[PDB]
Amino acid sequence: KLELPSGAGLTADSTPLMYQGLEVGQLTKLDLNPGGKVTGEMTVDPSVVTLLRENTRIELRNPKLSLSDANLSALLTGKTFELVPGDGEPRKEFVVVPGEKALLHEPDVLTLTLTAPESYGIDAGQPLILHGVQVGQVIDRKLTSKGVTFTVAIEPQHRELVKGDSKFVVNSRVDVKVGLDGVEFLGASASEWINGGIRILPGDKGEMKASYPLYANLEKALENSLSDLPTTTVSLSAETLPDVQAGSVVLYRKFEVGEVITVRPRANAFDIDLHIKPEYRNLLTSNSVFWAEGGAKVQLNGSGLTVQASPLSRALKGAISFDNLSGASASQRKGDKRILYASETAARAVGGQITLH
Amino acid sequence: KLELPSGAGLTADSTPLMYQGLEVGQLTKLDLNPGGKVTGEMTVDPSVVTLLRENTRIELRNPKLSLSDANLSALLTGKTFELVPGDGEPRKEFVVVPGEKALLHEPDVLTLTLTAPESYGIDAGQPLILHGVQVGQVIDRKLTSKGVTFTVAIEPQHRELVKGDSKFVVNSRVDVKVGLDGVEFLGASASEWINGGIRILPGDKGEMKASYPLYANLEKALENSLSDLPTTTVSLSA
Repeated sequence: KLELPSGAGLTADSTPLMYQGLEVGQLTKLDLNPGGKVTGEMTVDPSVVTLLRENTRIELRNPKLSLSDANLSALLTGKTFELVPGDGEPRKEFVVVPGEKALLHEPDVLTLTLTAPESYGIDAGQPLILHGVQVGQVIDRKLTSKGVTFTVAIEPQHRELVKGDSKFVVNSRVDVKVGLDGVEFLGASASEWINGGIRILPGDKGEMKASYPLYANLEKALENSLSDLPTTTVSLSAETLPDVQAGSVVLYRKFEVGEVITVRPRANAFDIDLHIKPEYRNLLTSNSVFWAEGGAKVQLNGSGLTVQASPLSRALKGAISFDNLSGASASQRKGDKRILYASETAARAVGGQITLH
Repeated sequence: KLELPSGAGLTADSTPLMYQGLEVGQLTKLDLNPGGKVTGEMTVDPSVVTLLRENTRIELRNPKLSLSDANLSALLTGKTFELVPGDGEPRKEFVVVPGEKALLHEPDVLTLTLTAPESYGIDAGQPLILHGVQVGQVIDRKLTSKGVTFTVAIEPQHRELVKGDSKFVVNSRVDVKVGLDGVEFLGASASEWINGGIRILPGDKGEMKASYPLYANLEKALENSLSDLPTTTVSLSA
């Protein structure tokens, strides 16, 4: 006896049970029980009755379009029951599921509910890719009020390899960043783009938690930034600086680590929010002063005219530097927070304050 | 008894009534009543007569082209009546609508007339997208003297999620802005461009007003600028 999903392409005496490509059984009855429950039953070969066991699954195969092998026999038959055996106690009734849901009902499977703020163009049947090779499959996609929650499955052979710590990257969208020295193509290959799906960045050791986030691209998984707006580490004030609206780099001893994420104008002085990396927050303390500069500063000193070997951020939107020093505590004792100075020498002006008349 | 839109691919004794993929009924009569009114009638299985109720809809399915499942049985049958049940008082006559208009006649549906200054290349059957997933469908497009007025529908499952305040963004046009530090692709993805349609930017709380505007791209919905020319705040002389 079978519990069919829907008797769509199934025939009362003409749908076979394939096993190793050979016809084993025959769907001999097809009913519509009340409640919208299509059930049928099947006569199998007595040689194969030993194979019908507890872990044995019967799933229907679609007449899928083969671009490599143009066969008319596959298109003429239609729907087809495929037998895959298992082990255990011999049973005599089965539950058939559709083609996309079939991976969930393997005897071993790894099912993960992974959340996302958007579908990102991921369909229900996209492949799931580790190291270029397909290791699993997305099963279904359900939209909630918070966002999109996917349900993915991992095949039993690859089950050992994810090891509970992993990152999940979308492969459904292309992304091109252009620059003079920075040229990169993120998110896909053209053959991978038409398949699409979710990429695993596998880790070393974990506990396999229930829910995972789905990162939008590759660098947001390495930054561990599921949200679009990063955490504001330090807040500044500045009267008039042409530096940046958002996206210049935080310099340290003229070196590019950090980012300016939020400014707001005010009638007197800006309010500026900075991002620095979590491995990197030890490099600044209470005794730290901030100063900003804007654009290509061509020095005239002697013969040299040195153009700023700059990130192209600074060429468009002027960067911000900082450094630690000795007596920067007294500048922070006054005022609510640090102040972003307009020049390097103005930020160095610390110490005892005299008055000339 | 059925009130058919037009007896185009329908056959006097060969058009079936599918339910759960199984043949239930059979279109047994097909007439052209005067006034240009095609009506027919159907003999259904007595097991399924309990399912024919007030909210029960009967709509015809086109033999749609399946790229994933190349089946010859779907192309050989043609038009096909699909039964979707409902609840209520048992009725014995129905009204069949075409395939695009079928979403309006669900027992619960959210129908919005949204205006636009241009069609923006939106066809009558484009999908309607929230958060990447299709939540509804455009029904029909009517051109007026002021502009284009669309009529969209939202499925009952997603009806709770729009919450009366939303923005409606076209996905039918691509837009590329180039710059040294500003590089962005607006309006579509290449898979979303061939589907096209209207994107929802959902809000928190509202009253679900009758008419909405259709913004041309994403930033004009965030700027809340339906018109091309913004308001002149201050005037100067130089």
